[PDB]
Amino acid sequence: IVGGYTCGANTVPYQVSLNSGYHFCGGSLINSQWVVSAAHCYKSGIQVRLGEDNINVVEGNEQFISASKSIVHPSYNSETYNNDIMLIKLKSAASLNSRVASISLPTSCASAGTQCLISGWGNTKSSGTSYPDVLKCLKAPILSDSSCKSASSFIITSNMFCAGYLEGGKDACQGDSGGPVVCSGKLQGIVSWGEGCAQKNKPGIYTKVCNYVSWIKQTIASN
Ligand SMILES: COC(=O)[C@H](Cc1cccc(C(=N)N)c1)NC(=O)CNS(=O)(=O)c1ccc(C)cc1
Ligand SMILES: [Ca+2]
Repeated sequence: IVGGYTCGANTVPYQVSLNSGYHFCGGSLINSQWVVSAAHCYKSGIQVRLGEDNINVVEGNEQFISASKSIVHPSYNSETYNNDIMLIKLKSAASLNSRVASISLPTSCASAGTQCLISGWGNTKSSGTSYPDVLKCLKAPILSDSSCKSASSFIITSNMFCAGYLEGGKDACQGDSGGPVVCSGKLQGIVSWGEGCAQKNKPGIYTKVCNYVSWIKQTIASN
């Protein structure tokens, strides 16, 4: 996260860190047994880390639980990131508590201008690299498709939305992928892609979760 702020320990209790020997992507707890993340974060041997703040220090509220099954969206396209969403089932249910908690799924989508909270342990520099230990947060509005497309010349689909600031300076970044975009109390986005970080006219692109709630619910019910 570039241009954001230190969340404060466990203030985003639905934020998880996906770990394969090191943090590599974020995710969001949906119930005691399931995490949602980005399909492009798929890999084998994932350990889900819940209740994290400093990802390099055991602070006492962590739960580490191995993934038992991963399900990449049926229509995920790795070239365009269309349908960049994946579900991860935990080998055992998380112990839910004030620091380890699920985030509500949307019952309707979010409109342009809606403010959201984006969070993660990704790069905090727009030029070069610095990776934080503690969770970072950023407040950012959803942009209209037309403004975003004309400003960025990105190719996006109806399963994506843009969020951030066209002036640059505030954006998600490398290492934030898979993590949450929460707007008015609902998980509306997953950190997906962009170009660079926090550059002028190159806002962040996010998986539009409200398009997937039926698939999420039926997938969980059946697995
Ligand atoms: C490749 O250069 C980067 O550092 C950024 C990191 C990143 C990751 C996620 C979000 C942001 C952001 N600023 N909101 C930045 N990656 C990318 O920007 C994209 N990775 S990418 O190059 O793999 C890629 C590019 C384009 C498509 C359609 C799919 C995948
Ligand atoms: Ca920790």
